[PDB]
Amino acid sequence: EALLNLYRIEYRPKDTTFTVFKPTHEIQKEKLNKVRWRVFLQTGLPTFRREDEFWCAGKVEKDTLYLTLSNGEIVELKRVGEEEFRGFQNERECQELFRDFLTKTKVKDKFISDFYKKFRDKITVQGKNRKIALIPEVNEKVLKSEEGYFLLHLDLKFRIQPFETLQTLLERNDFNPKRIRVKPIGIDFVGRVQDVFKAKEKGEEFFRLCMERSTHKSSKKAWEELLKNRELREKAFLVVLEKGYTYPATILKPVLTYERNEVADIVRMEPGKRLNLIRYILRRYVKALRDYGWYISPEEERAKGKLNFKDTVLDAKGKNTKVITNLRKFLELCRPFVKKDVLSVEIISVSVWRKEEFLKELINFLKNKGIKLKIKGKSLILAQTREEAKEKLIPVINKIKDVDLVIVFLEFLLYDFVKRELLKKMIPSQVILNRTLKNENLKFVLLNVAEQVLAKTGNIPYKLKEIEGKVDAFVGIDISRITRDGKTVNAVAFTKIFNSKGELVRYYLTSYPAFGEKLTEKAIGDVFSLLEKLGFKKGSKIVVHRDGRLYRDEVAAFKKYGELYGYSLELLEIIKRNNPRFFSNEKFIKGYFYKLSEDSVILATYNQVYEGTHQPIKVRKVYGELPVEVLCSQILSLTLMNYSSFQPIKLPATVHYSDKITKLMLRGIEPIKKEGDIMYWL
Ligand SMILES: [Ca+2]
Repeated sequence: EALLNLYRIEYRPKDTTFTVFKPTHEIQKEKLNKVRWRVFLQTGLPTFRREDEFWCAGKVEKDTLYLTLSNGEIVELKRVGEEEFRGFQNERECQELFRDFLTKTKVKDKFISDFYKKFRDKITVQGKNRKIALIPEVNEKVLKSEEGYFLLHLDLKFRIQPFETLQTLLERNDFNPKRIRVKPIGIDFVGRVQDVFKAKEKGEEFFRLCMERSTHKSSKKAWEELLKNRELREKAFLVVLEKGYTYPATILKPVLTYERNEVADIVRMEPGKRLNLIRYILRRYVKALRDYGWYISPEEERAKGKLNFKDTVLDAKGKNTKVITNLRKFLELCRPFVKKDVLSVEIISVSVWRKEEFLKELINFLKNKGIKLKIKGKSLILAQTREEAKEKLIPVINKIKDVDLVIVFLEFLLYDFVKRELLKKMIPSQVILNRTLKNENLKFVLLNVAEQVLAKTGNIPYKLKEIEGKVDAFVGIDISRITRDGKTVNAVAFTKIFNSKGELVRYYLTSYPAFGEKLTEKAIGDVFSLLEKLGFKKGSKIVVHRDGRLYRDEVAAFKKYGELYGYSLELLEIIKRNNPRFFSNEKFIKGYFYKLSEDSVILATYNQVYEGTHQPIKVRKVYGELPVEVLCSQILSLTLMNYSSFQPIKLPATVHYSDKITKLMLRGIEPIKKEGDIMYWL
C-alpha cells in the first residue's frame, strides 16, 4: 500500500564509551556545523553535536586540547573528558553520527567505485565535440516518524557532469561563466559562479593560507598544487562561489540540467530500479555498520493512506462536477466568471490554414461563452530554423502594446523562450504547438486551450465549491534574493492572496532595495498591509504557504504582524526538492501520505502520469492551530486552481510558479511594484 525511501534506523553500540569536547569560548550557529566536521577530522572518530558539547564515538588516547581552525581563520579550542551514551535526543545527532560512519568505513566510496566498474559504459554519453558522465550521488538524511522512530531517508540521484574540468573549460573557449552551478570533486556541495579571476593575481602565502584553511582533502591537494606548481598557478583561475567559498577552477566540475536529452532520460529509471538499487545500497551499509552497532530495517515504510480533499468545482451558473481529469463535458457546457467581456489579442505564427481554422473555432467557442477576442495584430514569422529566435526577438520586444493575451503558433527551448519573455512583460501567453494540432484530437486541444485562456484573463472557467476548513485567505509567498559577497543586494517578493473558494483575490510583485532586516519585515508587512487594504477584519484565519523553507526571520515577522493586525496565522513551508519518493503501481497516488514528527507530511499532490516523474512534496506546519491533514487537503484542492485539467501540476496555486517568477524579476534592470488579479503565468 505504497512504499517509500524510509527505513527504521537504530543505534545500540557495543563500546558505549564517548569522549566529550566543549569549547572554552562561545556558541556560533553557522560555525557549529563546521567545527563538528573538524572535530571528526582531527579525531578520526564519528561525532555528533549535543547542544554545546561535541560527543565523539570512542577513545582517543592522550587527548587534551583540540585546536581546530575554521574557514574564517578563527582558531577554536575545546577540551573535557568522558560520558556514556544513552540514545539520541535529535534526528540531527543520529544523522551527524551515521554520516561519519559512512565516511570512516568508506562504504559510500566502495559503492561509487563498484557502480562505475559495471556501469561506466552506461553512465557515459557522447556527442560531437563533447563528452558527459551521469555521476551517482547518494544522499542520506535521518528523519523521525509520527510515532517516534528515526527513519533513514535514502536516495540515489544522478549528477550530470562533463569530463572536462572548469579549468580545462575556461582555457579553451570563453563562454558565459556566471550562474553556472559547479561542484568540487570530493565535496557534497553545489554553488553558482559569482567571480572568476587569475591565480597569478595572488602570491605564494595565499595558496598556503587557503590550504591551511581548507575543510576537505581534495581542496588541500588543489591548493597544494597551485602553490607548488607554477605552470598551473600562472594559467589557473580561482572561482568565488555564492555564499563566499573560494575554490580553484582545477577541482570544479560543472553541473548540467535540461540527441543528449534522449540518452539522458534513461536516468529517470523505473520505480523498481531505484527501489532495488536503494535496496542494494542498504545491504552494504549494514555489513559495514552492524559491528558498530547500527541497524537499518530491510523493509520500506508504507504510506498511511489517501487523504480525500474537496475537488468539486463549479461554474457561473453553478454546475457541479468532481474533478478527477475535469470533464471535457463540464468544460464544454460551463459558463465562466467574466472579468473582461471583450479582449485585445496579438497573434504570432512561426511557420515553414490549420492554425487559422483553429483560431476561428477557438474565438467561436469562447464567444458562445461570453468572452469575445478582438484581434489587434497578426505577426507572421517565417522560419528555416533557429534564425527565428532572432526574428521572434524583434516582435516580442514590441508586444507590450496593451494586449490582454498573446496567442503563439509554433512550428522545446522554443516554448520556453517565448513564455519567459511574455512573463517578463506580464502579458498572459498561450503557446500552441503545431505538433499538438497534428497529433491530438482537435476538440481536446480546443478544450485544453479554452480552459487555460479563460484562467489567464481572469474569466476563470470554474472555482471550488468548498475547501475543507473555514480559512479566510490563502497567501502564498516566495522571496528570492541576489547574493553578492555577504549582505543582500537585490530581492523580489511574489505574494498571491486567495479566497476560501480558491479564486485569486490579488497578487503582489515587488522588487526590494538593499537593507538588513528591513527587507524581510517590509516584504511581509507589505503583505499584511495589502490584506488590510483588501478588507480582512481582525480575527480572520490566514494560511500562508511558503515556496521555500521559512527562514527564522520570516517566521518572526509573520508572528509579530499577525499579533499587530490581530490575525489567526497558519504557516506552511512547501518543500518540493529532495523528498522521500512513493513507489507503487497504483498510478492514482494523488492524496497519498506518510506523516512525520513536527507536523510534517510527505504528500502526493498529483497522479503518476509519466514514468519515474513523481516528486512528492513535504508540507511542514511551522506555526498553526489547524491539523496538517486539514492543511494538506486544502493544498490538494488548490492544485485545481491551476486550471490544467489535461496536464498535471505538482504545486498548489498559492506557490505554483512563484519561484520561477521571482528569479526572473531579479534578472531585471528595473524594479517592480505591481499588483493584479490575473493569473498571467499559466
Ligand atoms: Ca526561493
